[PDB]
Amino acid sequence: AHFAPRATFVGHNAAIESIEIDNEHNYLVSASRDKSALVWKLNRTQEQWATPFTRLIGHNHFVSDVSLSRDASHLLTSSWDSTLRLWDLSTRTTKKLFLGHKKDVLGVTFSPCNRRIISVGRDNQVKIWNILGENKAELQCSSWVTSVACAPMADETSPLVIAVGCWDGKVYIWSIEKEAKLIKEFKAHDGRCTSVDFTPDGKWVITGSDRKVVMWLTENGAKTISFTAPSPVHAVAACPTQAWICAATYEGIAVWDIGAKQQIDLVQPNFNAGRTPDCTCLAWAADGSVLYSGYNDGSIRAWEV
Amino acid sequence: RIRTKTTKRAARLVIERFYGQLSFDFQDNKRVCDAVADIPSKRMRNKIAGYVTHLMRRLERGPVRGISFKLQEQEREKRDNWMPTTSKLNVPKILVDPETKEMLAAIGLGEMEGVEVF
RNA sequence: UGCAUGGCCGUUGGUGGUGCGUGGGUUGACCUGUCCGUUGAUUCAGCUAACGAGCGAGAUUAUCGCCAAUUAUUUACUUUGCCGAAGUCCUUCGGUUAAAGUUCUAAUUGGGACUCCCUGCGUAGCAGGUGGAAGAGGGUAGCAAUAACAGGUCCGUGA
Repeated sequence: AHFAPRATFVGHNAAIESIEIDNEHNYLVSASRDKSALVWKLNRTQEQWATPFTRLIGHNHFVSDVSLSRDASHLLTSSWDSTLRLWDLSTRTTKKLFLGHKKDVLGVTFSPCNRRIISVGRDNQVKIWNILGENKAELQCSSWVTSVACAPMADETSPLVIAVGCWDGKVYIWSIEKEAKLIKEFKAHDGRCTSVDFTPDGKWVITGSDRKVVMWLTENGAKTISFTAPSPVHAVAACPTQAWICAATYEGIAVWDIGAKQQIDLVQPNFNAGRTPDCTCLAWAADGSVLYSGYNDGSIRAWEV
Repeated sequence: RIRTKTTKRAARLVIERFYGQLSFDFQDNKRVCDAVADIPSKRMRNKIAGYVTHLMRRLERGPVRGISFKLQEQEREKRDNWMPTTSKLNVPKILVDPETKEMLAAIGLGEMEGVEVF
């Protein structure tokens, strides 16, 4: 069902590229184009939802992507600067930078179990670092790489699956174990492949330039279903708990119910010859309570079902 | 602060070839025009990308003069080719003015079965 | 002897200008190309017996301003620790191949600003505003077309 405006809150002057939330609740971090990445903390008390907790001043360009420990201690973040930065959560202060990656770095994730840092950008390689900070594996691809995501859980032994979405069109999926052998490679999108996320269970995967959100299979490949968005969508992210999938267009956020197989809702809040704000990222909380979305003027808006 | 003939004539030639890339945002397209075209300086690409962005939010609108970007060339061909069912040239009574009926006498083709005057 | 000359320089004028290939107009000098808005600008936009290549303008070079990587314990400093002098319970000085560095200092490689963003006005662009170290060529210089002045210098020269 549809959901009302809970709270806008702002502390961030340029746009927001990405956004992520630490485990359970409290503490979300909005990576910002300003080159400064905040962390908040959530009161959820009437008028103010959150207030800002730290600022991470260190990079010399926009901060692309931001990724978090299971503890919510030792978060990592990357920029076009061509480096990454581990930042102690409590005292800020960079712990160690990363050096090796040539061009602007667009995508970061951890594993589930704090094992392998997965940086990626426009040198056409997914680097796999150690948590120590030294380069283990150097996987390869045709074009630039916008986005990555990691399969949940796996209990250590299971291969930890890495979906990737490219600038040319293609969508790579990889195993790890040790050597990292790609399960499948496919021409997932017609032109540009913007953003990639997993289904929580991880049978399926999500990618989608040509106004088409397409789910695919984790093993081996080929499509389950193809939807059609109204106008071209920048970020995609499935709900944790319930069977939803959601997609940040210009016109709103297109809320597919996956079984019923249709857009139930489209939520933009109200505000000649101007663009007016796009939404460039989504973030479901870990409970599936609340939906945060980061915006192009420099704001974040919360909605709760 | 006008854009010169070289940076315009580049920026149109970029959108010719690579409309499959690019966006409304500047900071993306700046980083494209390094890879797409070898450019000597930094200031050049910021002014090229600055017009490449300008043309994108003109293109979100009716088709710009003196530019052709391959997706619309495909789309024009479909929009061109098809032609609606029926001639659309049959009234079929066909009204005709009083003097123009007297012309159709003089040719030698009155009693045509096409109606007269008013 | 600069009114015999070379080079170099000032100036007309650092203004926005200058003129080729093929085509057309004219007997011809010659013209067209090189023409209703915009820009510091023959700057762009578009008209159109012209279409296409130039040179100058722009780009580029140099520096000033803001960034963080890369180095520096005998050519710059800082913090902490030692040993001094005063204060005389914690404050200030001076010294130190002694441990960690880089905010000041020094200088290389890159990042950064584009009318991108919003609102008015009129596609080219213009005015204001937010943010921003910096906003409208970011500031200041350097370089600077063709065509000439009987301007200057035979007291610069083994011109």
